[PDB]
Amino acid sequence: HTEKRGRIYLKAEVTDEKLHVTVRDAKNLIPMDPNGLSDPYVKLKLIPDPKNESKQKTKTIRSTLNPQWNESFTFKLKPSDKDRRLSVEIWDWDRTTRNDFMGSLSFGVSELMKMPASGWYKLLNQEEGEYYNVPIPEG
Ligand SMILES: [Ca+2]
Ligand SMILES: [Ca+2]
Repeated sequence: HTEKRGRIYLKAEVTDEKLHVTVRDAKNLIPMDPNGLSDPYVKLKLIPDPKNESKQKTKTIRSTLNPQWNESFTFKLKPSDKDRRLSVEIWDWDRTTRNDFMGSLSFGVSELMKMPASGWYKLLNQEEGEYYNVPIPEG
């Protein structure tokens, strides 16, 4: 169900004291719906975020194993924000059965404040997607 064959294109770069994040698209996804395709929406949050007001989501794609979102946001928080973790979840919206989770990713904010994390990324599991950072070349 969680297949680490899919790759998600995430970019987080700090410019003018604003964290300009970008979610371009993903490729090599697995069939998650009865349609034989996937229809995921990306949620970008700065954890811990229990009230999920930092968590911003994009809209779902029709039906494609290569969903393209092309969203970009700008969220900076007071200096304590560097201690947070930028966790991005990939959930498929299903009214038929259940939301299909294939994977997620996370970036260290202290890392992003010193260097912009921009490129492809591998699908991490739920435990990993809140902690680890593993950027993938894919090019
Ligand atoms: Ca599904
Ligand atoms: Ca779906």
